[PDB]
Amino acid sequence: QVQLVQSGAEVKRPGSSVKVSCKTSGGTFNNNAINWVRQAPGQGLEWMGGIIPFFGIAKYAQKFQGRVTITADESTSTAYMELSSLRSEDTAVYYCARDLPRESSYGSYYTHYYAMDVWGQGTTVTVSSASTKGPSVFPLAPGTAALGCLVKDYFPEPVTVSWNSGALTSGVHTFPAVLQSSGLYSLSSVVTVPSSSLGTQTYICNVNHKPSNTKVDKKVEPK
Amino acid sequence: VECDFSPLLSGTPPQVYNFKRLVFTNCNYNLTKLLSLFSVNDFTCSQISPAAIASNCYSSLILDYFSYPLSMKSDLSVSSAGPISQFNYKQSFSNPTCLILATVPHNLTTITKPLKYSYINKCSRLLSDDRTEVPQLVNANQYSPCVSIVPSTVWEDGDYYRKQLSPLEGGGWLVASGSTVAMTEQLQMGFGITVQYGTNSVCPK
Amino acid sequence: EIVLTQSPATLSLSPGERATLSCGASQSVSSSYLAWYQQKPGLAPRLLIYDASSRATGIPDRFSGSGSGTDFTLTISRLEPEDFAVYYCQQYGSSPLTFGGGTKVEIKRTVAAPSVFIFPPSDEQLKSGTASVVCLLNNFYPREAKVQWKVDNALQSGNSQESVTEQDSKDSTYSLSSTLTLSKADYEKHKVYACEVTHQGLSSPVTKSFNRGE
Ligand SMILES: *[C@@H]1O[C@H](CO)[C@@H](O)[C@H](O)[C@H]1NC(C)=O
Ligand SMILES: *[C@@H]1O[C@H](CO)[C@@H](O)[C@H](O)[C@H]1NC(C)=O
Repeated sequence: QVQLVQSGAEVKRPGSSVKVSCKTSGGTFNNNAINWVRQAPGQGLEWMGGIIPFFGIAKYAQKFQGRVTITADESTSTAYMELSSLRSEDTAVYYCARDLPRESSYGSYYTHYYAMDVWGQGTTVTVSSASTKGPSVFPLAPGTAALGCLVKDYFPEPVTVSWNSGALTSGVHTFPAVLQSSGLYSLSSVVTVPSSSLGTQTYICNVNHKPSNTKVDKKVEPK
Repeated sequence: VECDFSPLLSGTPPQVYNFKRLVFTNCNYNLTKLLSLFSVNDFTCSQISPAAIASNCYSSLILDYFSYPLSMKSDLSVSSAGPISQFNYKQSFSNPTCLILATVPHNLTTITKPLKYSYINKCSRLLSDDRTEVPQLVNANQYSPCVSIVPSTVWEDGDYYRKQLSPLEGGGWLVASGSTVAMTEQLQMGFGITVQYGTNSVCPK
Repeated sequence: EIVLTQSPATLSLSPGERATLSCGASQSVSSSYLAWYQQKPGLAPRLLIYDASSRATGIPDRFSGSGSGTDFTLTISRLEPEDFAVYYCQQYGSSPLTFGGGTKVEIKRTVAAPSVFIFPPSDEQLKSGTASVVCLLNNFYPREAKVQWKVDNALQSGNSQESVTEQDSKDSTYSLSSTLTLSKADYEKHKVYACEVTHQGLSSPVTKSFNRGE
């Protein structure tokens, strides 16, 4: 019943700062420490620090000391992580997570920053110098035939792709985006279909990039 | 020489975490007269009885007193496990003791009311690693380690008190939180009695 | 920092089999303060085991943990379909808290060679000044595959990027794209665009190519 709900996705330029919030609901703070843990794309998990609500005192991993501030507001049951002098390598999903609650030490002492049993949904933070930009959409033109759409040069994440408005799902592979050397993202979405269908069936990829309000339907036909 | 209970009857009794202690040796007492000045709501003892505590000879008699709301009776008990005995006031488990809950009658005018009842709902230490918490459970016959950071009366329910300790004092932090109970029309009080047997010069008159 | 080393990096197993996951610490983890988490794509980690051996609330009995000091083990006695995921160990005996690099538990299935497809750049993209060439490796197993781009036989370096799907829930295969990007001018210097694929299910490397302008 306890839930942690974080603020929404952020896009920040290098050198700026970001402040992410985490609200506890469905229960009390009850002096469970709040931790902040981040995960860069394709990587593992890194503990940044936390705060113990009863004391209002935060603790930080040495690698972030001087750069991160963690605070908590009991009146709104909300904790905050602020990370400053952002660099592109700070691009990550940032999780708030609560210590597993245990019987009160009133054992004889109580260890904070523990195993973590309730986690927020995560907040994506993208640090980059790019401006918002919608994708170009190009055809990947077609036993079995393969066809698709190349969704190239957009910023920031995410984009969604469907085929024939969602009526075509079987044999579809929409690949995770790559970050190009330009700083813009690119992905492809492909589908395999019977070669006999290429004469009769129309294939359209529906591409939506909400950050730029870009919506494109591209008909993919044989050349 | 009579045992002098009169400091009890003049002024504002402190809150429970600042309990006022009177110690008696080599003197004669009349406990039944002292209690006749109050309306006694509860009188329970451990390893002794109310009849016996008024009638025996001791090498020492200790009387603790404080303002205390009758509504928190269940938290003032040798069996209790709540914030009062954990953080505010705890009697000896080895010597015979009594606990008395009483009300100041309109008869008794020299005892003055505080603005509300106050108690420490938690006193705790965060060590210099900034991650180990040590709740500061009060010892018998001692005050909470937080009495120096908590005011004589807590202003608002839920107020926090925080002190950073120097490295000479161990480093880390000492934090307390306070709770209040609204004053009652007549002041309600708690009394703690602890007796020891030794040479027994504390006898009834 | 306590460094946590998980092994193996990938466990490939079938539903019903036993899974044994290890975590080694570079120094002793005080008070057995070691936890295990499950994480699926797009989701937050989920606590399974804490204090080395205690099951978190609601966690089914097939998950158990053991160990002490510098050696810890997560065991899944009989895998269910929902157990294929990444698993992380975490120590909290010392500050800062640290995590292992993760062990992926994936579904083992029979070897399956990729179907390979190559896509030339669209004419509209080329006219706008860029050529993206895409090579697709469809529905293969196991994950390991090598893709080389050869342009008029010359091996390309530094101008391609790969992307891989998550294991398919129904056939347990992976798919992979590799994308070669050239300027229009560089693209028009060459004729044959070829992607060469090596995989366990292939006797010899498979090449798919086209000739620019045909
Ligand atoms: C002690 O006080 C009680 C209470 O009024 C009284 O009955 C008794 O006579 C007193 N004894 C002495 C010795 O004063
Ligand atoms: C004061 O009045 C109270 C009424 O509760 C009475 O019990 C007590 O004996 C009186 N004390 C005196 C007159 O000293």
